[PDB]
Amino acid sequence: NDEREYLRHFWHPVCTVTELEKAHPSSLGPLAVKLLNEQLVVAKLGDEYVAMRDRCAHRSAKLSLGTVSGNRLQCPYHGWQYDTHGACQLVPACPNSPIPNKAKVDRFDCEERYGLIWIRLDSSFDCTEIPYFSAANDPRLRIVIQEPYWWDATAERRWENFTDFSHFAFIHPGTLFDPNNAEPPIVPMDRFNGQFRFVYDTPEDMAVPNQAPIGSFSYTCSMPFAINLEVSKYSSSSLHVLFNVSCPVDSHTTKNFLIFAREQSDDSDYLHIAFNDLVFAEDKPVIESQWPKDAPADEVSVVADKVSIQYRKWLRELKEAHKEGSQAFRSALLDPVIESDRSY
Amino acid sequence: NDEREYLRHFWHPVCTVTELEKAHPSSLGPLAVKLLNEQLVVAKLGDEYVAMRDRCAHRSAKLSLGTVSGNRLQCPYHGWQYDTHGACQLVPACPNSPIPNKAKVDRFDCEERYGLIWIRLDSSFDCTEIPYFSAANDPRLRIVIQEPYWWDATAERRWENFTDFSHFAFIHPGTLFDPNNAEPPIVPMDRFNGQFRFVYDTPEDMAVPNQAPIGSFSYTCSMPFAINLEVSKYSSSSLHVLFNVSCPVDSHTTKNFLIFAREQSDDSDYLHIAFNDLVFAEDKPVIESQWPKDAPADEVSVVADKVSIQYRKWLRELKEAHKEGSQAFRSALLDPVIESDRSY
Amino acid sequence: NDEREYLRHFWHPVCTVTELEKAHPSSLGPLAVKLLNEQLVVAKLGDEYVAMRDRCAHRSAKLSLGTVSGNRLQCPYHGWQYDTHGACQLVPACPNSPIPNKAKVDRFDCEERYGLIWIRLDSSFDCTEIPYFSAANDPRLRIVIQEPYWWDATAERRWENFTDFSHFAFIHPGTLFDPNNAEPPIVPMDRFNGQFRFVYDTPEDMAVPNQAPIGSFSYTCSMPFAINLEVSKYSSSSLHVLFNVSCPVDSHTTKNFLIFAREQSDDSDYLHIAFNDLVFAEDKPVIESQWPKDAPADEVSVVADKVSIQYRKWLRELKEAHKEGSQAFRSALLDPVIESDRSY
Amino acid sequence: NDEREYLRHFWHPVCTVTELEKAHPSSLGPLAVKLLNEQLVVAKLGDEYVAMRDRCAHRSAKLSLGTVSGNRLQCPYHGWQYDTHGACQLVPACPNSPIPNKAKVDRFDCEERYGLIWIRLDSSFDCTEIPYFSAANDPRLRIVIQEPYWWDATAERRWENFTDFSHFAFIHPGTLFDPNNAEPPIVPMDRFNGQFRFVYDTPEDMAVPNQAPIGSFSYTCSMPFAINLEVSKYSSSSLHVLFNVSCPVDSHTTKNFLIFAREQSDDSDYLHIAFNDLVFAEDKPVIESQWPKDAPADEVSVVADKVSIQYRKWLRELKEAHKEGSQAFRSALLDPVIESDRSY
Amino acid sequence: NDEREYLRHFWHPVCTVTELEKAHPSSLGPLAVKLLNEQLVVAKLGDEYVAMRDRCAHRSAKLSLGTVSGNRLQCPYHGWQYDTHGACQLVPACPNSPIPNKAKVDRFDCEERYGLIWIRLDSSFDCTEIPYFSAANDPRLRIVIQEPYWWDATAERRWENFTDFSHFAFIHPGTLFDPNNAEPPIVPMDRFNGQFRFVYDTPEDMAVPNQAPIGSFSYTCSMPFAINLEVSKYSSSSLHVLFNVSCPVDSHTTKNFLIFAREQSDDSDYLHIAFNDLVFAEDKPVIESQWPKDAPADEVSVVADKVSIQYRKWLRELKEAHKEGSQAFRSALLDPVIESDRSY
Ligand SMILES: Cn1c(=O)c2c(ncn2C)n(C)c1=O
Ligand SMILES: Cn1c(=O)c2c(ncn2C)n(C)c1=O
Ligand SMILES: Cn1c(=O)c2c(ncn2C)n(C)c1=O
Ligand SMILES: Cn1c(=O)c2c(ncn2C)n(C)c1=O
Ligand SMILES: Cn1c(=O)c2c(ncn2C)n(C)c1=O
Ligand code: FES
Ligand code: FES
Ligand code: FES
Ligand code: FES
Ligand code: FES
Ligand SMILES: [Co+2]
Ligand SMILES: [Co+2]
Ligand SMILES: [Co+2]
Ligand SMILES: [Co+2]
Ligand SMILES: [Co+2]
Repeated sequence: NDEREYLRHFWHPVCTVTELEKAHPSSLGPLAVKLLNEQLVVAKLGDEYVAMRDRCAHRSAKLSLGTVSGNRLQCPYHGWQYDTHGACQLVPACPNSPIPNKAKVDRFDCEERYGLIWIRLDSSFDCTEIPYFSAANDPRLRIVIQEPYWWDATAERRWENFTDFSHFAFIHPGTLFDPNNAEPPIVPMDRFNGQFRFVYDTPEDMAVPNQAPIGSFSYTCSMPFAINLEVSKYSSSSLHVLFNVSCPVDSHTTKNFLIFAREQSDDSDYLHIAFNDLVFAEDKPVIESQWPKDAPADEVSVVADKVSIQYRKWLRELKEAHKEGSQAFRSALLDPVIESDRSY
Repeated sequence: NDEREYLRHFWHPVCTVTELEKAHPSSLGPLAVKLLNEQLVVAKLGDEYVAMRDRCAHRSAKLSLGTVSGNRLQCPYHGWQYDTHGACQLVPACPNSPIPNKAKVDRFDCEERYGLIWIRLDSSFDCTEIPYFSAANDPRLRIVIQEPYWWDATAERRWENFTDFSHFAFIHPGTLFDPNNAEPPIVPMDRFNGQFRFVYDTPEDMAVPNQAPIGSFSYTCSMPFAINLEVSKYSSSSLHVLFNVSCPVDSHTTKNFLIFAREQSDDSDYLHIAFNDLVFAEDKPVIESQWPKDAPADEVSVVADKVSIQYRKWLRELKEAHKEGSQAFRSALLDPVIESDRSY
Repeated sequence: NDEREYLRHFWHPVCTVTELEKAHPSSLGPLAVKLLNEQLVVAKLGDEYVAMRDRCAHRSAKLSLGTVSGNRLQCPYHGWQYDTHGACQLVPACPNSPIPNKAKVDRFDCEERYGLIWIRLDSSFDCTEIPYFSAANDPRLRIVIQEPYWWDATAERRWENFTDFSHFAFIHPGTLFDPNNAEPPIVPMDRFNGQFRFVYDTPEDMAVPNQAPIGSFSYTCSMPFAINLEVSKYSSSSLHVLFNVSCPVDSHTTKNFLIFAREQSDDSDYLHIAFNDLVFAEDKPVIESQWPKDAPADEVSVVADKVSIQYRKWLRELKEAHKEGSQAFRSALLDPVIESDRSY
Repeated sequence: NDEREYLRHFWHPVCTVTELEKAHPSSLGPLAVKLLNEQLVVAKLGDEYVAMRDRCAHRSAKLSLGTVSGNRLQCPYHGWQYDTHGACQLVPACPNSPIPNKAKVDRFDCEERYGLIWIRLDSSFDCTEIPYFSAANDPRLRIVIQEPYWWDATAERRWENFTDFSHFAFIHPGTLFDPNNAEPPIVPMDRFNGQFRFVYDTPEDMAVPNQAPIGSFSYTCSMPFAINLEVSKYSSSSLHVLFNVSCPVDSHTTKNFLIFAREQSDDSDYLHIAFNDLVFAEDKPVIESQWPKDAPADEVSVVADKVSIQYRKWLRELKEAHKEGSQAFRSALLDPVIESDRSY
Repeated sequence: NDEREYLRHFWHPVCTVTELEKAHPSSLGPLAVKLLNEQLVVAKLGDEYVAMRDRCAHRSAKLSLGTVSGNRLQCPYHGWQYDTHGACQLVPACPNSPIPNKAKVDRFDCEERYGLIWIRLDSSFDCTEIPYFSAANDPRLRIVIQEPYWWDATAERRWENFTDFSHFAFIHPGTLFDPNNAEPPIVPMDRFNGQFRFVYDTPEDMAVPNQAPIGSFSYTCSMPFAINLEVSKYSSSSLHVLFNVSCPVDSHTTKNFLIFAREQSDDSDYLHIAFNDLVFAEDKPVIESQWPKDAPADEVSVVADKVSIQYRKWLRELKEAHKEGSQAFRSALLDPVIESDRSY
């Protein structure tokens, strides 16, 4: 509904590069993806990742059932070929005739970063960037891109689940927190460069596995849905970074991505993947049970919900500012609001 | 919604006690149930059966995914603990802060009777009672509670199917009626104490199994959806009672309950259970086929439809009286209307 | 619904005679079918195929769960018996009482032809006929009725797929066309007696199987959805006829019928059936991908789309004429419009 | 085991012609079949149906995964081509070299008759013929070949089930016999030309469907597993022929064939197919329950079992005679033994 | 069993390191594997990969259902702890008593190499080594370990399929060879250091995909089941290495491993993985059809089968030498037999 239009102005991940390469035996795509209820197709056309509407201009077949040919995407039905700008450049049935002026499909800003493919549906405000991942190009850290995981929950509810200090004791007792560490601190939160920044020192000496990323937590949250969590672990005295971002596929579904990086990397990737998967399996049934899918005004917050409250407040401001136009939105997103004592 | 609001004032069964005990290994619940399209949770807190909306006040997680701890139902997400009145009495994240006054969920009338759990969503008219089961506390009779059975049919259509004299010869020829006995009598019907009361002396000497409850039929039907049928059986000269009641789960679904009692009880419970299941299997495809799900005004009645006609008329009066308020509803439900020669 | 009302005036196939005879052990039906989102029942009563709304006038049970009893269709619930005109002639519960005037269900035109059962929902314009199959009662030809095939695509899109000259090279390269023969001719198209008639000499010497019906193509397309394609095959110098017609089951679905006839018939029926199934398997994914299901005004045509363009034009004229009434519709359907040199 | 060797000398059906044509899109086969635990392949090579062992001489691949090429069967692995005599005639890898003398596979006598494909594994005694079907080439009769049906029972037990007069009342009460007609007559049985011949006049006026083939029964049973039953029906005064034969696939499995012919043929084939399928569904669970699969010496016969007793006696004689050689076997099979008063 | 005993003297791969790390959340195992019908367990104890019989000495529980605890493998039933030598070092029920001398399980050679785990069941001849992979520690090459693929075919038949020059034209026509290139050369074969070495210049200019490893083929085949194929590709003038090895799981099954390395590595791993999977899908049905599973003496060879013929000859020599003992086996395996012009 109208509520969601403002989200079209952000970059969202739609697939891993691995998913694109696996989709078709050519390794070039095409791959069908869905973002904010739009049916799109991604393909590697020459040196560029390209996103188009997954709908041929001729007779509305899905281009995602087609083939990459040179630097073009060829429709399966009558072979029309589309260039990187979504323009048809070949109509095989009519090689001599002029190509109709309207023989084109919409294309969208599309970039690879961190091993994911990102799409921005509306670029007209031109003030948003791909989220920040702190571990990129840090040679001290081994990076693992997990396979995406799908939840029957919204990106807003997923974000709040990831940053929620209060649930660890109840949803993750064997795994992330002691069940008796249920009272979290109230942390200062800064807005800077379109990111929420805040720091949380979790309890020490908790009976949790050594591969649990538990320690001093530094969050950099690129609004609206990306979370970069840098952990200085207590047990190993080493850096562990979690980068989690949700693709808002439609009104009730998320395709979620986790990339994690670690300084101590002589151990098995699957030690960590299995642990992450366990954490997600603990969250999933409870988060999918939340109803209605979008948080209504009747939910009852407590002081420990500060992160959730401030998140909802900023999202509300972004939605209102989007209605006022590009300049208002840019200010709402990028104006600093500092409440900690840190330098910037 | 509007057409069904009056049904919120009655007691409806939502599960058997056995279902509640089996739902969770604690034997205390919780169990998710649905009544009139409302999502509810049932649990046993101490000596009390409780029913609440299945939605935590904090972040809307389902309490039915939580845990009973003595006299509390604990939400699975952040561990809020609700007492028997639906009030949160512990917020683990803020154990010293005052609990918000809004931290409460709607609590509904919930009572065990006859081995079923009954819920009344609205008690404001204070004039409805749990349906009458004649065999309760008759020490002459052995009582068996069947597992519930789900039909893709409404409670009104199920009620009419149960009391329909004309269909026996076509739906139950091997089983309840001779295929020749298609013409039923037109019987007097009395309203008394919120019940329809009527008697039907079925045909004798029909080629049906001895466990068929066929004989003199005395109906006591607690409006809107319960039927107590006392059979003085021809074949065994002994009493057999069928108590059938439909939970209106939503606009197209019923969860149905059968409790039956018998005076001759030296035989197997499963002789009777299998017979009841055969009868229901004969009804099910035809009743599920009726469309639209609610009887529309264009259905064509004949004189043999008296029970159906009178039932529809009383339901319409109750709907209309509910709009006029508590006193009008009490009169529509509880005023006597006597057609027969009996006194009550 | 509103856009589709004009389609109710045509004869559409709903099942094969084989399907009707297999539906029930009596071989007389009843069989439930769906046409233009209407739920219907088909049965053979005496010598007549009948079609009625699949909904008893009494309590709305499905007559398709009932039984043919001589010259009657009997409802399963209370045994009301309907004659070939849809009128109830027996109410078993009240066999002496007058039958209500309202005890009737809607009866529709229903006729067997070519081994299919055809239904016309609206006969008020009295100007449509069952489509033309040229091989009927041609003793030189062996006729095979294939089993129906269901597609998640509309009847309009299926028709255009069948008559589309341009896609053969991309969808059927191994099978019907050389992949290099992508440029089709622009052929004259005649409207005559409610049929599109046109001829297409396909390319010779293509590397296609001997059982591929490739040759001189003569189309007689009974509007709106039936195609009679007479092929004078290059490879065998013999006649092969394809008759394809789509049942518009609802807004997203077709039940499609293929009947084929051949002059050289000493070979296996299954050589041809397997080839037809291969062609259909090649088309199915691409046609089911077209979205939205109904072609929007934004589709971009090229000159090679003449058949599709002219088809859409005639359908629009018929939809417009239907709003103006019976004589306007008759004119739009049956007036001749001749482009070619041929004489009719 | 050794018990079964004698069965290799008879013709057995292995598939319908329809199954062969459907197996491969060429309609020529190949089709894998199994007979007396031998893995065979059938193909149409030119004008001939050919059966070979399903095992290439080169590297033991299954020829049934190959292709018919001209009048040869081509192995899928390295393309060796086998002629109608099982001889390899092309080794693609070594076109100039002589083909090895041992490059051949066993072939077996293979013929089409009545729309089935028949194989005789051992032709060395040269005294057996394909079973007799009385309706072949009788233009008064419409013939229907049913799809094969598979049972977990032996061909001997299937034969005895088909000719058993005593079970109709218990396995087929609604369907073939009145439940009170349980006492059958003791009929004379003749051996003539390798066939058991006997006649049985079933009870009249039984409450069975009109499509039930009930009447005067004349059996011609080509030993060991084929039954030709000619029924002069009581209800319709018309001829109905049932031809049933079992393929002994292995020690515990049969692939069974039914062909039926009828003089009154204006009705639906599927009336009869559905009835036959119902009969088979009534027999199947009981016959599959018989254990051990081969009848042991401890079974207890009664006088009503005459047909079964005489069948087992003749099979025993054939098994013993096979051990004594070709002349003894020919006499055991073809010597007449007459006990009725009929002409031959 | 008897025929296969000699295979116990070689190193066979049983799982990838990835499979071991994924088996249990600890990433240390245990993992159940099967080799030559032996049930084994693999675990990482400290720095060592260990393999034991998967059967506790106490009450025969599977150790693969247990847990790694530091330098011990702990049985799930009564917690006996086994050291890297298969000796029990803790009996929790009797922690003071002497541990029985019989409280030990069989321990087998187990080593990681190339990302696979290798087991040698019998080390008594002390003359076999883990197979040679030429790309190991070649920094010019990117290495990809595929997931294992399981075939219902033996290791011998899989080896012959991989090195078979003749089948490419029939099994892989679109994919590896022109269908016309059916005649292979007869190449010299050298035995050196327990390897078969031979070179094959495949045909140039074939219509095969660019990612097809087609070019100059140099085989180094570590007996009995590992093949190292170095391809100097015609199409890219670059090195591509295929390392394929079969685990003989039991008498009918192989778990197969492919590792591939490539010099031009800027392209997608999944271009190559998809192509390898296509090749394997083309081979699988034909190789699984070969019967009996072990090649019998009756198979008929042609001159083009030189590689297969020489392979079977060497395997027979090794089986014969094994019966004569350690020094005979060492000689048969490691003595050089040079046919070519090359120098080693
Ligand atoms: C929210 N969240 C996670 O989701 C998570 C985690 N470690 C692993 N995961 C997967 N930590 C520490 C965490 O806070
Ligand atoms: C409606 N109804 C039943 O549903 C029924 C029954 N006996 C068993 N059942 C289950 N009888 C007598 C009956 O009238
Ligand atoms: C559209 N179409 C078909 O669908 C078809 C065909 N031959 C078989 N089929 C099934 N031909 C020639 C054809 O043009
Ligand atoms: C054994 N048998 C049948 O199996 C059968 C049948 N009619 C149909 N079937 C199928 N009859 C009359 C019969 O005797
Ligand atoms: C046997 N074989 C293969 O199995 C193969 C291959 N390339 C990929 N695969 C998988 N080549 C060239 C090959 O000869
Ligand atoms: S629908 Fe894409 S080319 Fe025609
Ligand atoms: S949602 Fe229930 S405690 Fe938070
Ligand atoms: S619903 Fe059809 S007879 Fe009653
Ligand atoms: S296995 Fe048949 S040709 Fe080689
Ligand atoms: S069976 Fe292993 S410790 Fe007992
Ligand atoms: Co969580
Ligand atoms: Co009923
Ligand atoms: Co097509
Ligand atoms: Co039988
Ligand atoms: Co191969």
